[PDB]
Amino acid sequence: SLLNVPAGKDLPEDIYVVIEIPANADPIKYEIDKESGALFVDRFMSTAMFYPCNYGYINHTLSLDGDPVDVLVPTPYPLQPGSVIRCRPVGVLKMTDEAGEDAKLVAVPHSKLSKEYDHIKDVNDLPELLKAQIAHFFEHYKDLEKGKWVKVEGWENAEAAKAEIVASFERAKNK
Amino acid sequence: SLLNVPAGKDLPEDIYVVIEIPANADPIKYEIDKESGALFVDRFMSTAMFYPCNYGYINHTLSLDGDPVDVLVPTPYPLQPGSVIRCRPVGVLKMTDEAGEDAKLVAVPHSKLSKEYDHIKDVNDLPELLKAQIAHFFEHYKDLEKGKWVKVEGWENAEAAKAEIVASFERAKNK
Amino acid sequence: SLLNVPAGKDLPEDIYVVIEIPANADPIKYEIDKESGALFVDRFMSTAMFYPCNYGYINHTLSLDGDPVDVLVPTPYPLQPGSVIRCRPVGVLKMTDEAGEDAKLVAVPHSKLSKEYDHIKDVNDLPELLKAQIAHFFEHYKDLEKGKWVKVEGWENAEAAKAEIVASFERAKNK
Amino acid sequence: SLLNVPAGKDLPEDIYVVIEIPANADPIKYEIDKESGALFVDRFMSTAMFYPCNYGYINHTLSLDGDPVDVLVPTPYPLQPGSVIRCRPVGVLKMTDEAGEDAKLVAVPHSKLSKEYDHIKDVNDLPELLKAQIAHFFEHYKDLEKGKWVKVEGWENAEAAKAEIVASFERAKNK
Amino acid sequence: SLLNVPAGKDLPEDIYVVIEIPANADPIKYEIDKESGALFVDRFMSTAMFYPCNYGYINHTLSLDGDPVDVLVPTPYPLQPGSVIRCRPVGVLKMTDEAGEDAKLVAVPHSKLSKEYDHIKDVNDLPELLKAQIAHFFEHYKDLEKGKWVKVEGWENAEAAKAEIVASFERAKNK
Amino acid sequence: SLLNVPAGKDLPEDIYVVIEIPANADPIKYEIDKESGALFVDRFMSTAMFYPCNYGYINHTLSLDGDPVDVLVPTPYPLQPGSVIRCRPVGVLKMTDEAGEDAKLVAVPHSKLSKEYDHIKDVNDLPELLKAQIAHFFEHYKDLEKGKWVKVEGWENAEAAKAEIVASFERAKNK
Ligand SMILES: [Mn+2]
Ligand SMILES: [Mn+2]
Ligand SMILES: [Mn+2]
Ligand SMILES: [Mn+2]
Ligand SMILES: [Mn+2]
Ligand SMILES: [Mn+2]
Repeated sequence: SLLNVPAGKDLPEDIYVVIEIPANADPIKYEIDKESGALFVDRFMSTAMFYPCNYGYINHTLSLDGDPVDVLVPTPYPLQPGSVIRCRPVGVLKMTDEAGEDAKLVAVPHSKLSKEYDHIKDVNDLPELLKAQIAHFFEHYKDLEKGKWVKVEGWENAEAAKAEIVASFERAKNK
Repeated sequence: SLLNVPAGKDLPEDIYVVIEIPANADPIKYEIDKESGALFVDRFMSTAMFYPCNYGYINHTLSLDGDPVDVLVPTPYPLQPGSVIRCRPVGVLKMTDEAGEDAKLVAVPHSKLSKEYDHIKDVNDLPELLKAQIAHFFEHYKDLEKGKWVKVEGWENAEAAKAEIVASFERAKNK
Repeated sequence: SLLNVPAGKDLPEDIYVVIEIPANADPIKYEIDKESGALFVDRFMSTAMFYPCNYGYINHTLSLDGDPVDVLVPTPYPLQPGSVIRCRPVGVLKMTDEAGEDAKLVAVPHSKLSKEYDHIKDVNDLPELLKAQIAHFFEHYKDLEKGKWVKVEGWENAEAAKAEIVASFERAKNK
Repeated sequence: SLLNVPAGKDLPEDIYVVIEIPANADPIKYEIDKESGALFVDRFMSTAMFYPCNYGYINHTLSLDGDPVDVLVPTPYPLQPGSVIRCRPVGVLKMTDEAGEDAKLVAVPHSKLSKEYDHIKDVNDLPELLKAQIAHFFEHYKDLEKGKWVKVEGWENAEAAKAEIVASFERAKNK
Repeated sequence: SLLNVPAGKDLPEDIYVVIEIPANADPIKYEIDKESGALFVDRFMSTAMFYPCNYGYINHTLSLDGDPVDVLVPTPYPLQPGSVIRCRPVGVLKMTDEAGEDAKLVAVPHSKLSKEYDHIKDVNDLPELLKAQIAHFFEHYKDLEKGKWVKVEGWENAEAAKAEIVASFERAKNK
Repeated sequence: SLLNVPAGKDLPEDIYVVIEIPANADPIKYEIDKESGALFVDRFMSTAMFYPCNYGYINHTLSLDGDPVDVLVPTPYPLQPGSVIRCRPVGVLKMTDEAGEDAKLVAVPHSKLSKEYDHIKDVNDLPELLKAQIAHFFEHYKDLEKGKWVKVEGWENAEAAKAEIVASFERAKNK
């Protein structure tokens, strides 16, 4: 099952991302329950906003917040929830929320699944319009959620992203 | 997996519902196969009707028909098949089909996932239009199915629903 | 055509609303071109937000901004662009944008098309969750649009809405 | 515009059908307003049923009910509302509703738009499953509509359908 | 209506394109009937292919085939059929079909509707993957259509495209 | 889970097919990872083509290519990825790709799930239009994939299909 999915083929540049929320989907936040591997509704968002890119996580990783690293994956057509994608990390969006540092990496479909994101290698390569849409999403999606706040610092490059993969991976391996 | 999902956090007012059929979906009846945890097509409905609310079941329960209690869950946007929702039972639709009493509870998204169904506490609280649409669905969806009939008695309140949760839960626990 | 659609059957409580943008649709802003009656793309929104309710206008009206009164219409299922709906005004969201007062009334499907919004008669009747979602939409949809700003004052009642219908209607009739 | 669309190229076997409601669409009944050519919402259906085939009418025809002949058009993929289709009548579903005889012909995409319905030439040719689904739809869609009833007589053949085209066409031509 | 839509604001670099077929839509070919302004089904495609970009035409133009120039418009989200888009021509795909030269220009959303295609100025700017997908579509969509053939020559630049706009525009103006 | 799904109830005429790719879905190729049971993205197709029928495989089978037999299943409405369908084999499309014989059987929904494909018993029974669409799909979907080729031989009957089920089933059982 989905709890036995590797972290990636060659960390940290060839990783697997488990999708929990597809791109352009109704405002429903899903999460895989680490206990059973089941997709669970987390909450219905009250805001009239949608995820700009597919959202998921890298399994067998533990970032600073408590949970696996959170990955946003732009794709040509929306992926299915529970499906796994083979990506390459290209950047990270630093933000501090309740949980404290809660970074969101941005990873693009690996070269073997599609030749379309091969020119994107680092955060300056992603379109400017897509960086501001994600940034704006994260600054406002929990605006109608009392007890939820988020300081969206800024963007960070591919090895800032790749360092968070090893660290989070190593942090989980050591119990 | 989905066969290890609890019945709920605090039975019978805080239960988990495994969704098998989303709201407003094409007429395809799905069911989780209790043997593997796989979603299986049960039948294509011949009628030009669709489920009015998300439909699923409470795991580790055995009602009178043979199967887990059947739950209908109204939500803002359709959920995914195989996903689990955290609900609060509010009523039950009594009906006798081939299998005999085959009640369908109506449960709404728990307070922690959305603040929108907090005013709904019992069956008089659900909109009148939605009770008649469900009722009408259940009276006519297997009309073009030879060997299928259904007497849709009436509606019952939240502790009529909550009694069917304990009873069905207890009935399954005792082998 | 759509340029010959009446303002309503009995102004201001029985009005027609021409839909330009459906509920829960991709972020594309459409507008009927007053010159030909054609639906024209106005802009692609850069934000990851969607209209919370169907959006359109009352024809043969001129509000303060230059254009017909802007109406938001909640419905059970999204309407088509270019289609006309028979509504009853119930409230207004006051906001000042570039254009100055740019109010947005909220009107619900008339009793003859559906019995579901009959209990809603004024702005206190609309669900609290839907008022804050619209309010929040209007406060942030043009956030990634340089040269666009919006002060979302507050909500106003059904005869505040009904006064803006007559005034805007009278303002257009007098050349 | 849509009020200037011919009845057909060669009545009654080569006719045009103006689509008002697509196949497999949410329960919203649309109608072209004969006065402006605008698509207008007629009502939101309360029942959890959807049109089984595209529904529309033949322009410049007047059947017994008051309105143009009503045509159901099965197609591979749902058509757009306001679009016109080139069909060939193959049968008719006799029913008496409030309005009295309110027949619904069934017409299939003409040979020039697709080679797929060429074997269907009369009502015995249409699949049995699709005749019963339409029949069942018409017997129950206005079940939750007080003041609406419908006796669905039976099915009739292609020249029963073709006679209703000429008669309705002639009945409209003579003022 | 749609038969009164200008050719563009400033030919040939600021043109209007009437959309007939949206991006990523079921295989149904639509066309505006020059006689009424109605969208008409032209044919159901038998192939399992879909338009890669929105397809439409520039009104008040006559290319070599008989019809207005044919334009493909890439956009972030699919547009509606019958809607008009404000574009800027960037290239052309030369092909000879039954009709002889039947070029297809590629035009992108004007700067005023979205800042996203501002870097694209000529055919070398469009992604390589999208040129080959369109090219491949046009080489194979009428493969299961007996009596239909197409030699897809190659791609041509923005002033090759802009010359076809003036020529086609001038060719229509002179009766 | 999905790795424990039987091959069928009564091989080879009553088999189970695990769906990986639904009908009429965006061009994303999915595959169940035999190691975890997770749906994995295989590749984004570059071509503007979509699967004509639901695609999946028969578990606990090994054809000549290395993988389980590949099955195409026509259905009234698209199925979900990861769901299992109960079918009856009716034919096979012989083709040699990189992997060598890579046959694709065509199986239709079993009589117990729907009465609609009961007349289809062998490959001459399937509509001609659907055989050519599948055939055409398989001849061109990897056209923009360098290192991918496919000779689509022809069609074969129900016991040619049924022999490939036993053989592939027996070939997997013997380690
Ligand atoms: Mn986090
Ligand atoms: Mn039951
Ligand atoms: Mn305004
Ligand atoms: Mn009628
Ligand atoms: Mn042409
Ligand atoms: Mn194979």
